[PDB]
Amino acid sequence: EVQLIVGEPGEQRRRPIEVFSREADEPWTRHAHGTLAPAAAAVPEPAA
Amino acid sequence: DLPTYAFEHRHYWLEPADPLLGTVVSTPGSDRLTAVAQWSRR
Amino acid sequence: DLPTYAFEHRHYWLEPADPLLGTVVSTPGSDRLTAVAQWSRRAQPWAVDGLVPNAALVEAAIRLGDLAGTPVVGELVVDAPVVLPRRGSREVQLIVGEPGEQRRRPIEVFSREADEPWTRHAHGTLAPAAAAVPEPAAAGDATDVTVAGLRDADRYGIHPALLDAAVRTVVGDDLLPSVWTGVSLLASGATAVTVTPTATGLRLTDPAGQPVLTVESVRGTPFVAEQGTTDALFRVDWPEIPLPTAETADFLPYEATSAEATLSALQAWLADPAETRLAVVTGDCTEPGAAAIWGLVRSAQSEHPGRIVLADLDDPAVLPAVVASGEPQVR
Amino acid sequence: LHDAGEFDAGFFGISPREAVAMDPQQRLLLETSWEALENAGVDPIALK
Amino acid sequence: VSIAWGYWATVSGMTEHLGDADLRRNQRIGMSGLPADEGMALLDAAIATGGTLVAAKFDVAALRATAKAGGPVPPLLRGLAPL
Amino acid sequence: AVLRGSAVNQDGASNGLTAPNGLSQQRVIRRALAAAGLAPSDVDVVEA
Amino acid sequence: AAALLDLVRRHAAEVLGHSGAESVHSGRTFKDAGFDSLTAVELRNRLAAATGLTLSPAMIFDYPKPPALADHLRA
Repeated sequence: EVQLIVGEPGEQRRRPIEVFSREADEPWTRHAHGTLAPAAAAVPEPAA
Repeated sequence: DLPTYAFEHRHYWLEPADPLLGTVVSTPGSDRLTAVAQWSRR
Repeated sequence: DLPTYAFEHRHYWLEPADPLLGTVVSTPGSDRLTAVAQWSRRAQPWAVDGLVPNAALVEAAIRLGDLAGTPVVGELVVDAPVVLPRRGSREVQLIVGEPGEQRRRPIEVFSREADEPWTRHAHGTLAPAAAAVPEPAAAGDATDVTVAGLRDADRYGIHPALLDAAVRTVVGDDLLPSVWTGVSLLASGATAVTVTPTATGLRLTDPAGQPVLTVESVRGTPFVAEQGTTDALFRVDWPEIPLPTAETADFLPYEATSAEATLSALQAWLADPAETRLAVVTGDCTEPGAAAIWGLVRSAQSEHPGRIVLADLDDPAVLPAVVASGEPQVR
Repeated sequence: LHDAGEFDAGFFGISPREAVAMDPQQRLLLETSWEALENAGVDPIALK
Repeated sequence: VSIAWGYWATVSGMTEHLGDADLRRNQRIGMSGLPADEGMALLDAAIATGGTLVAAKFDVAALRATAKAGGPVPPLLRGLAPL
Repeated sequence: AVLRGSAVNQDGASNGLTAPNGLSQQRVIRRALAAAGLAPSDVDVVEA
Repeated sequence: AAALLDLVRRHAAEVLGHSGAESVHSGRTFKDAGFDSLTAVELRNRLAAATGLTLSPAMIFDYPKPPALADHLRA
């Protein structure tokens, strides 16, 4: 069972994303955690 | 010619009974979004 | 006798591939439990005229407490009975808070029709199964109640229709039961029950005499309901978007001054074979003539999308960027 | 009969995608009918 | 209070001439019929509110499905059909 | 009523597995008429 | 006409579920390969949309051989 919890947005309306996981009654395992930021009108592509 | 038999009728019938995201739960009164999914090799 | 044909062979095969509770989710690191299930006409045949009896919510809470080990209903206050839509389905989420005093788990039953705002329908606390739960003192003769066409009665401890019919003879037909307290489950799958009235609660016993369910106290009040009728009002808000950092764009600027001149410019541009984008710059939308020109241009871009930039500008220097913004209507 | 999954598709002009769809009983019958017709010394083509 | 009433479910003089193509075009862009009693309720609610409002029925689910499928969502209805 | 004669045959090699063939229908009609011992000018109505 | 032959062979192989474009062979007619009503009409779409042209949904019966069909698309 894999769950993605997104909390209430905070700074810059960034939503905190957490990826918990568990098997049956195993303890929850937070795998990947971070923040999601809203898109900008013009995203600067990095130099090749 | 005379009418046929008049059966009494009662009803019989047998009722036949996004992998990565799964089901998203929107918390009532809260902006929190909790997605639950079943991840398996198959 | 000659031998037969020699075939080429390859493999070919095709392998085949509680309604009141539904899905149960446990909060990671928290004792709260969320019960998510879909409510619809085809899922609840006993829910007549869209109305879901509060006994259905009581039985759902009983099943949730059985899952969580708290079958005794310490409290259950029904904010409003659930009325399901004739067309579509309603998402109902049961939020059971972490157990507190005396291991009582707070419980709330929120419901919403798709995009409808979340509304709670029941609230209270659930207590764990006590060692001794005495039956409420009898106040009336026990009456057997039978409901025809009970579907999946074995699925629930007591069928929601059966529980509603049992509570009608105690609380009263004209009064919808609102607050519930001390609901203890003693048997499951009972199809026909006998209701023994008490001072406030009710006993539910099978025809064999084994106690099936107890309610220490239940009270009823008249109820009325409402639905979404005021959600069809829409207001034209103006969320901000950042203009692109573009210093050049292909456009034909037109400083609109009157509705007739704007219409003449629109028809002349339509007659123009050149594929040149046209932008209309007016005054504030609150102005009458500016609003008329705005509506004219809105209909013009409705006829010909992708060739109109309706910009309400106080500085025309950002006009090309608006054209490169991608939104035909920009203020 | 642990060889029931084998069948010739190109011999009868059958596309591979409709081969899996059809029942193995039909394939077995189709093959064995040709076998029997050949065993009798009768030309299958002349029977049309 | 100015209300941009949609195509009423009650046939009026202005809507005498909308053909089947017109109703289908309106329903395609999300413009649906306005029920009579719901129209009266919306008028009361708008008089309570006041200002420049729109009282029309917009199919949110179908517009969202069209947006997910790549259909051209009008800019004004993009709020009701988020991408 | 009296059932006089009947016949049954197969479509055979046609333009498809489901496509019909007029010649097979003509042949089955002639076979049924011959079996019934009648003539094509005797019937008055056909349920197509 | 090599490019047209390659594209039609690849599209036919994808349509019939063949392992590769080499399995379909330019001697057998389209009917012998296992083409019927359902496959032909969707192959018409898959080919016409890719090539940007329009065609009647019955190319198969007019041109039984893939080279003949490719010559038709050339003109």
